[PDB]
Amino acid sequence: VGINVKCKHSRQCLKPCKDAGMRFGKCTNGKCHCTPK
Repeated sequence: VGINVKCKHSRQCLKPCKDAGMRFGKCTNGKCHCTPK
């Protein structure tokens, strides 16, 4: 579930999550995490 991209805070993961077509986006486990609507 989600994508496989690095992150530095949290808001920087919303960019690739929203552009990938997912709804949620946050930095977790040192990586970008997204989930469906």
